[PDB]
Amino acid sequence: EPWPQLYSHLNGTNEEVLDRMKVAELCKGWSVYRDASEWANFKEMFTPDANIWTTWSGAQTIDSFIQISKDGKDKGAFIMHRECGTLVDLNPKTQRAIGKMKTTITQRFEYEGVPFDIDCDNYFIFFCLKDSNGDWKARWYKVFYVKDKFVPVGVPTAENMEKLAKLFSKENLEQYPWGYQYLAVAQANLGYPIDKKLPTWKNELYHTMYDAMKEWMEGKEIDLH
Amino acid sequence: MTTSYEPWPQLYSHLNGTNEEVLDRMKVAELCKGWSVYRDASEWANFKEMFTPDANIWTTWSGAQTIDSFIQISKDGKDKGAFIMHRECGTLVDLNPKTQRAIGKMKTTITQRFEYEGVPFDIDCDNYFIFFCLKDSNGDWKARWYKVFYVKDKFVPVGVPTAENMEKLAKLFSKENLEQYPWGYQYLAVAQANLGYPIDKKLPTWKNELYHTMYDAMKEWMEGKEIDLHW
Amino acid sequence: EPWPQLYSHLNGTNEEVLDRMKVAELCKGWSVYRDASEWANFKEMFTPDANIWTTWSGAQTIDSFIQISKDGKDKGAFIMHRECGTLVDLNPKTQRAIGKMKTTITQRFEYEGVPFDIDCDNYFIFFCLKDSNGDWKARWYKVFYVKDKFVPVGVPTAENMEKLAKLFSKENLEQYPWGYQYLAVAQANLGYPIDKKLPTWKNELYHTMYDAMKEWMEGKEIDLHW
Ligand SMILES: [K+]
Repeated sequence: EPWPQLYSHLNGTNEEVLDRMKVAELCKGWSVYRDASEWANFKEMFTPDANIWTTWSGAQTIDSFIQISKDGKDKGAFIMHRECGTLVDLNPKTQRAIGKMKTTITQRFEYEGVPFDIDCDNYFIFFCLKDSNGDWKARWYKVFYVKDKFVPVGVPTAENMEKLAKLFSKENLEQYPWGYQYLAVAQANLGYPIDKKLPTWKNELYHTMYDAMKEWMEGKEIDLH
Repeated sequence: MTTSYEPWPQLYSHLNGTNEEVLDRMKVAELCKGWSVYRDASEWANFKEMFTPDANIWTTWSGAQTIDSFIQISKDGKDKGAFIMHRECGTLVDLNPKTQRAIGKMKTTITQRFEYEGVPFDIDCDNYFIFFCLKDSNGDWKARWYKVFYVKDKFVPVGVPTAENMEKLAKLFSKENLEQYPWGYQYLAVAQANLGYPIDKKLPTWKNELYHTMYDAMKEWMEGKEIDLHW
Repeated sequence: EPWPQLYSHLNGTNEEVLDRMKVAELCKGWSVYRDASEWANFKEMFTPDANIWTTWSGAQTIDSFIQISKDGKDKGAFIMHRECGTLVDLNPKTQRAIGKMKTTITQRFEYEGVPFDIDCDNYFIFFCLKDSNGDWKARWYKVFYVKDKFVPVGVPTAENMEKLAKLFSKENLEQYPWGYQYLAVAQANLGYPIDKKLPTWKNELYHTMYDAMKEWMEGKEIDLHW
């Protein structure tokens, strides 16, 4: 049982419901605003000093992230996020919340003229707090990478099959944590360095992640670097 | 009674309404999403808070269960290699404030990861999770019953396809083995049987007669009646 | 930056949050009710005079959209939607809202005895307003089509790859805007005319669409009949 301490997460008073609604909206802002490059909308999700971790970015502040994202546009980074289940753990005494947003990362790549997707199921974790004005903001963001897969875009062909089986060979896959191996191979081939100390549902960092989430709910200071 | 022409001709509170109705629909919607967020993550305390103490659940591989028996057989399934996840993909609520009854309609994809002869693959099943909700003595929304419409089914390659893997998977997903099961969850049932689970072949789809049975119970629930999904 | 002017979209007053919740529910009604043929539930999403656009129907009234959707059932149209991220831009001064609902359109097809899905990721845009009873209603609906893919249903086979390559040729795909090419091909083969003038994330109509969205938020009249 990774979450034995229960906070406000179902039912509750109207204020608690509304706070959980507002934090869920904040989290979904990643799927809605980042995919569409609605950058003012996106930046409103975060504290001014917020820190983000991604596969290809590693660690970033929020405008570090915004502009390395905008530069992802021209050298062919095409990433989308299907939101598929969002709920919130809320501590009204500390005004702290954890947003748990399940997503599929779907990234569209091209290898030797063949288009394909990599699809990675995961949990985005948003560490949120009310700022001095009563507005929820995300101070930290990190991802549990759960499972991933290769996805053809066109009808398969034996030609394309054997060209792609070369890049997604085992030897290239195992050098990355089980959970985001296909994503890592594909993004490496695009030329990004991979942050390989990212949490999955198989490795050490799982527990590190949940520990941070628990300390966050209790009102404590954390550091996700 | 239910037709495919219009299965839901009587409208309840499902959009707009009073602030109190909106909040009740929000709370029921959250409860439903608890399945995808909490069950996948084995957050069992959070999960159990979704249900009445006596709640009844149906799945393909478990058949009928209580919430307690379902929790137990679930936690044991992850050592038997069961790796099921749920993508939530559209949840709304029908609310009857006169009976304080609600129906949560939660679209999902069941996505289960399997292995066959060293070949990993997913089965993805699009469906409607139906939560039959009521308010308990503390005024909290709780799911008394849960059951699924299994709509459509597909095999999903995890790695790049290979001819070797193509025809070694063809042996398992033969029409012979597929058509033992209702259209809607055939691939899912073949794969879970290969895992050794007994399949409940009596579950609603969008093509069998249990479709009507399901909608009929949903209607009776909205009207405040007692139902029994063991049938 | 496509959305430079900010309206109510996060936090705000309790009334603003509740209005954004009501608009989000309205948008999700497309995936929950249309898929399940809950037509009376679906109809309550729209103003009486609402207009809708899809690839396979083009411009429709809500009443005519419902009728041709019913007619699609025995023409073999089996369309579903996976909702995958919905937020709302709200202007409380005009009581106007834009519902942005990400989805995957997932449509089941058959070609030469082989079944398959087309999956198309997109943004459903609901142009909503509070009506004179204070109910949120959509007056306009149109879609940004972002990207699509072929999806095998069964275990792949050399024969079925062979057969399907005939339908999803590059010559057949190139007739349609990048964003919904596989979807347009498969729906054309179902017998429908395709509306080739829908917004994508690659064509000029993208800007036309966002222009209308901004004018809608300001309380102005728009017309999406292009
Ligand atoms: K969703």
